[PDB]
Amino acid sequence: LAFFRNMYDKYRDAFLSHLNEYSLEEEIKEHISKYYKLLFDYNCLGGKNNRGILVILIYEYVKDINSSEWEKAACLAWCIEILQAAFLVADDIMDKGEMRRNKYCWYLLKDVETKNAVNDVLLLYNSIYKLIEIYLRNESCYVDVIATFRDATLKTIIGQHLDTNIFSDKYSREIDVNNINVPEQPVIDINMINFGVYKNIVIHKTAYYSFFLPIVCGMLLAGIDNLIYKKIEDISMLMGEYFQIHDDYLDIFDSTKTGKVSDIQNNKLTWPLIKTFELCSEPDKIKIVKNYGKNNLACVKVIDSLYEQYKIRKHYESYEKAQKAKILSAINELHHEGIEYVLKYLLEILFT
Amino acid sequence: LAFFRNMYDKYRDAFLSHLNEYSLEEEIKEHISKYYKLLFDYNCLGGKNNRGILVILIYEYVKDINSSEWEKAACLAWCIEILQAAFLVADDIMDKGEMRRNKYCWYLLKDVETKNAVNDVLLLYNSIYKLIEIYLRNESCYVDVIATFRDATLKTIIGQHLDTNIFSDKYSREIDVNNINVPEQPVIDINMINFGVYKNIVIHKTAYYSFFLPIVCGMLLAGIDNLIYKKIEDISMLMGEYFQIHDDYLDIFDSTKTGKVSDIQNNKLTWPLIKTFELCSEPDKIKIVKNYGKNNLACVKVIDSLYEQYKIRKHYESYEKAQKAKILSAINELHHEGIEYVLKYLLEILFT
Ligand SMILES: CCCCCCCCCCOc1cc(O)cc(COc2cc(Cl)c(S(N)(=O)=O)cc2C(=O)O)c1
Ligand SMILES: CCCCCCCCCCOc1cc(O)cc(COc2cc(Cl)c(S(N)(=O)=O)cc2C(=O)O)c1
Repeated sequence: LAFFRNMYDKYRDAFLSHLNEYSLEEEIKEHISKYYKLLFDYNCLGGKNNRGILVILIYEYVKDINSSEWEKAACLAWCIEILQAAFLVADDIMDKGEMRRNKYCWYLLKDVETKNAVNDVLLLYNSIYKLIEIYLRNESCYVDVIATFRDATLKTIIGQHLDTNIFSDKYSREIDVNNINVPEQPVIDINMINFGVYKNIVIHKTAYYSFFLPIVCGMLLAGIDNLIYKKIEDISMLMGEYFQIHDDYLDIFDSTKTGKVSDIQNNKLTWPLIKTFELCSEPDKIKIVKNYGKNNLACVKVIDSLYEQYKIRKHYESYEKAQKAKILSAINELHHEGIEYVLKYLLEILFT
Repeated sequence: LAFFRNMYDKYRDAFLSHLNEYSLEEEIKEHISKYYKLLFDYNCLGGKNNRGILVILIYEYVKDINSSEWEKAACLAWCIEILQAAFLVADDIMDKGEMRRNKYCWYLLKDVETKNAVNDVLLLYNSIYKLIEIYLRNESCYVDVIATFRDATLKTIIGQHLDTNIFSDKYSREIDVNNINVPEQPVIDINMINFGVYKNIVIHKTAYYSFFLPIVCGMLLAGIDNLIYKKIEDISMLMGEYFQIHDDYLDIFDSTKTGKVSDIQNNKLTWPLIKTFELCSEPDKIKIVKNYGKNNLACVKVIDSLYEQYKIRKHYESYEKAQKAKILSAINELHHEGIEYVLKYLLEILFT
């Protein structure tokens, strides 16, 4: 079952040995494999592996499975860990990040820098489909597996776009393709602070690839199309909202435990923000507008101090409990003991 | 035939309405479509469309074509034009470009910056595979087409990696995962200034997606695996070299015609550099090492002086004629009239 962590070496080396079939001077090949080995190890290891665990479990509890068929599923499982590694490198470039899984972000290393990092997220991304071909080309589900990766990816790209631009000038007129020189001054848009817009962003940014895709993958590989998928997809949207709100909470509340340091500085629409904005006073809205989305520690400190004043922790647990219950309620209306066993177990182990 | 200029709006709108049926608010939906309309139009238009045209021609000259079949072939043609959109957004980030196709580089605009640009190369790259599916799900060549796009993209990712790092320290060691502070100053490595290495870089960075892929897509659609594909691969390699070397020679010899600003400044391994290193005395080798790769006006003027002095235009004319001959010679060993003509057309229209 969770031996999964051991087959990592063979899926990474399967792809490295494909690179090594290229017509290149033997000296270049040694430099190529040395660089890309560190690219895969540095950025795929060190996670909780929840999304990969999720595939292996759904595969087993939809359900007698020989060792040849566990190889195909462990490949899907690592393909989703690779997929998150490629999201991490991109996010850390995009969000001017500093620390990830308690190491320097990949793009900050002066031996790689941005130029290499941008090129590396596309290598990692494409390595997924190569692994999928190498291990599943002859399955009946091959075309649908790669269509689920492609479509889940598209959705989280759109979700990443919204997360980055929800507050920007071009969403409050016309993109000026002649301005390379007046850098927009980031500012909140009070008209966008609400949960309708939050769920739109976070469903797309989190729920499809962290939950819909690993489940649907585990089920396409087992043999299932059926009207159960749409019920799985609704639970997914609930677990994605529930996971992202927890992630927003962690951003402001310990880097040693989370492994990261940024949402106020980066002018993001977050749960702590929409919470504060509905309960605070009219003076307090003016301070939020004035200080949100700057790099001043003084401006961040103002926003953090407001989050304590209004005790947003207490509100979080209120949300967490009510939502945990809404997910369990949604799992039980699914009518499938095996998959219901995986989702409940996952719901317990999501943050550990 | 070359009417495929007219079909752009429908393949672009095809992808845009895939996004437009996402579960998002109505106001959010229209912001997305306004931004991604400009994304496609800014970066797929304004080029010469040599790769797109090559697909349409090869398809027609391997053969009797109905309207439905043209709608598929012109999809593959814009897919490769979108592919080259993604390759620019990315090449211009990594090389800090200023002008691409007589406009500002996409990442340089203040409404997009680097954070949106990185996210946009993944959207453009992935939109290709949505388009191929919409129009080719039910064709027998469908899987062969998606795999050709994938293995081509992988090779140019590797070539672009070598092009970026052949002169850096890690290619002369190991990567310091502790260094985020001491930046690497760009320098020349004389062990890498040879045509063996350059052919490795250029073939991967250019030959596969610029030639092999658009030709293979044409043939696959036409129904042909066969040993002719191996012959197309070596032609492709001779034409990739030919085309990059011409590009190199234009970098020193006007943004009116080329549409872009920089190889000396940017420490690039180019054919002028390699040739000049063969012909020159070793006191001039020392000048090169001292002046190449410096963001300094005196320094590129010294390297320019050296290209003029060792008569680089005269040697480019020689190379160009001998290489053109060897490509025509390979073309004739094809033993297929329709492709031979297209490759003769292409070899004449390459710079126009
Ligand atoms: C294949 C990439 C194609 C281009 C994609 C560009 C957009 C990528 C967007 C990824 O978006 C994210 C948004 C977020 O709010 C957070 C994250 C990161 O979430 C994490 C979640 C988990 Cl469970 C874990 S883990 N592996 O330590 O257990 C890690 C991350 C993480 O950032 O490391 C990514
Ligand atoms: C799907 C992208 C995944 C990440 C890829 C990162 C690396 C992208 C590398 C693209 O590599 C190139 C290498 C080169 O030496 C040159 C180029 C561009 O060359 C051009 C040649 C021509 Cl004829 C033309 S055009 N369409 O304007 O008539 C354009 C390009 C081009 O710059 O667009 C791209």
